[PDB]
Amino acid sequence: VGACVLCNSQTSLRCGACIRRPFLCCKCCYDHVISTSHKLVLSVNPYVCNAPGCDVTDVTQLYLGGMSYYCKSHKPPISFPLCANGQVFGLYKNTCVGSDNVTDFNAIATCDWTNAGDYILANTCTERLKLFAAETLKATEETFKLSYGIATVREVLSDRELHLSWEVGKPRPPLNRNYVFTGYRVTKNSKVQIGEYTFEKGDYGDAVVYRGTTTYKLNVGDYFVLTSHTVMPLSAPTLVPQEHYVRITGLYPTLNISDEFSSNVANYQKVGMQKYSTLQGPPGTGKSHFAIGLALYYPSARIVYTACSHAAVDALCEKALKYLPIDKCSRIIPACFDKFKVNSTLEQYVFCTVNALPETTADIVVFDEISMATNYDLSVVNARLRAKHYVYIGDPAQLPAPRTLLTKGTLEPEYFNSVCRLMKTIGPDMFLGTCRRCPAEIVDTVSALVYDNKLKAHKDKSAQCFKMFYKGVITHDVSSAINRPQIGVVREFLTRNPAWRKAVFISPYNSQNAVASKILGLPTQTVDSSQGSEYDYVIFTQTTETAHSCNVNRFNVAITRAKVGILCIMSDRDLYDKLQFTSLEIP
Amino acid sequence: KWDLLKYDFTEERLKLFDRYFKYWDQTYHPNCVNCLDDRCILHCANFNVLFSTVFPPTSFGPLVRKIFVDGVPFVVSTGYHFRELGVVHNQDVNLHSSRLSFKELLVYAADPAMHAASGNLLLDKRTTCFSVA
Amino acid sequence: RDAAMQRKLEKMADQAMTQMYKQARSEDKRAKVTSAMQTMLFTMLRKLD
Ligand SMILES: [Zn+2]
Ligand SMILES: [Zn+2]
Ligand SMILES: [Zn+2]
Ligand SMILES: [Zn+2]
Repeated sequence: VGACVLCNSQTSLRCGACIRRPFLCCKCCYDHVISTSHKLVLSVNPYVCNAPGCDVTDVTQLYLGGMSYYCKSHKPPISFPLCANGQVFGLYKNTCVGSDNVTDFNAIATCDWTNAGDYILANTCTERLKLFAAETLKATEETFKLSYGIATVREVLSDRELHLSWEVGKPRPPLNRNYVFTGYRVTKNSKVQIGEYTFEKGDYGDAVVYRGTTTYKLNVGDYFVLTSHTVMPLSAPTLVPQEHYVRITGLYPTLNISDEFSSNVANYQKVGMQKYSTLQGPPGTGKSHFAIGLALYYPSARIVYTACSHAAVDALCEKALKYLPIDKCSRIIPACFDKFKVNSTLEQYVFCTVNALPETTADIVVFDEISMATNYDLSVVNARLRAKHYVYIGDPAQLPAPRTLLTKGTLEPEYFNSVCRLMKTIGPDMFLGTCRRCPAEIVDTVSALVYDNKLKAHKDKSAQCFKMFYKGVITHDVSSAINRPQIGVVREFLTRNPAWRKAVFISPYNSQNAVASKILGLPTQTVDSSQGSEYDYVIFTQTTETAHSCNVNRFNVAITRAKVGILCIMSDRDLYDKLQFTSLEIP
Repeated sequence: KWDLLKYDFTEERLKLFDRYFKYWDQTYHPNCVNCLDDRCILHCANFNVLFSTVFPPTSFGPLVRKIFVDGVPFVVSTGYHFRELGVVHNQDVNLHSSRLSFKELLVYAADPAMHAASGNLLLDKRTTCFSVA
Repeated sequence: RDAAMQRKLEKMADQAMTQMYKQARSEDKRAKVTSAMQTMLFTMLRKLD
């Protein structure tokens, strides 16, 4: 019973033919009604042929016959044409100013969410339209995922490899990154849960690696149910207008400019000079260092950090223990990291994932890894904070949020959401070119890649990265990556220098990494499971020449994790024939 | 001194009856629930209105118990214990419920279990009627 | 007949708008009551355990 999501006039109708039952002013409702077969309409009641037996729904053919909307079979003498006059008959039957930007709305009122233009528009409409677009989007993606397998756990092997079986004809789970199931432990008569656990692919056979939060254990019979949820209506905009102040309005600069903070201190002034700060970040290049430097920079404000999951907040809480003393910090866990006080926004510093963050209001929160951010969550934040400052961290050039229904076609990182969209309009306000991680080997060349050399050759020349010319004997059986000759070439290319016996194996699919750790003896890491993480000698196999392996940004954020040295066995040629590591052969 | 918790009281009732009105000539069945066509309810509601001036006037009235609205402790009146009609127990009772609708919401806000279970004890010296809360 | 039935259509439209407003207000106050009810209930509750 509120403003029509298309005309802002206040009304009381709901297109029960869309999934989100919005409000449509009589005019705009009329438009969308005709515009497809969005034919049911929900005001106070079901607009149906409530005429018994009859049930025909569309309004046009519906007929107010006395106190009940009728068809023709039952329609009384005096009756009434509801859908007519170009204006539906509904409450406030006058004050429906109507609108024209409805076509877009209608296609959105119906889209698949699959190809580009879908998301092109989803991220390019107006505010309220994109609000509701995203709402519907998540409705689609979720209800898509409901009829799949329950993981009845047996062979609880090792501390990683629950092995798992299933309910036979029902499981359809992929395994890398994080795929959350909630474990139910078989208890007397009902079912009590165990925690959320995400699972990897995992080396060797059915030994499926797992991971989640919750300090519980697992039991034989602990059946995991594929998680289920219901999206919630947003409200506050994705992005509230920016205002660059005439002061550090509310904040008080700093009495000490720490070296690790000083280069970022340069920024730490003008951040109080505007409501919120937009930043491009070279991967991990003192990102958490930037934030903590601003924290000790403004030691007065309730400074909140939020990211995707506890995994981007991993290094964050690390940097907290680094320089944010355990006093003025709160660490929060849902039902992972709670090193500080569980649940206290009443805190100088408050560390969280957007999901574990409820509504709040303070001064500054960091809003990070925006290459994985959505205007959905870009609203969820404003729909949870009114703090004096936000700050916007990440180059859209890094990765996507895993658009799992973005099928045919891709997306421009800008379109990953309106910040990313505007971050490709306005670029950075501030920046972390300080490659506090990689030597010049990676930095110079991978800056020539797409940053366009904007990464100063940071430290020195390690060079111990090997672009080894591979051809590509890569396999994927059912959904598991395996590549026996690249398995064995990353193997032997380690062998003719044995002492490298230290590195974790990294793969686009930790199934390729799985069977590698099944032939290597080396640990596992996704190319995805990357930021924060970084080993001295890190190996990666270009494996399958897919976009999930060979782009700029995927192995870009997985390429600045090279603190000293990388190996890469390239079935792929461009970055071989473009990027300038040490060129190496093929045992 | 009947211990404060004993609400049941039956074999007492029946024992008094068998020591005094033994040679009576139609069965007696304390809890009137077990009675048949009302007239047996009269012929046992008397004997209760008598045997009930011997038991103590605290263990008369509702019988509360603690439940859980989605993991949240409540106290609700699951029965009753009149002065005649013996003991009477609810029949559709249900612990551990998540979200409760309008109906039961209502029927909970009008039970004195919740009200007096959380109030200052009282003692009045102006009446004789046994105060409570 | 035009200037006949049309009167009926109009008056009946209007009475429909009336009753519909009424239904709406009814349900809305139902929402308010449910709210106040549960909140009194819980403010009573957390003083006893
Ligand atoms: Zn619709
Ligand atoms: Zn409208
Ligand atoms: Zn009909
Ligand atoms: Zn009887």
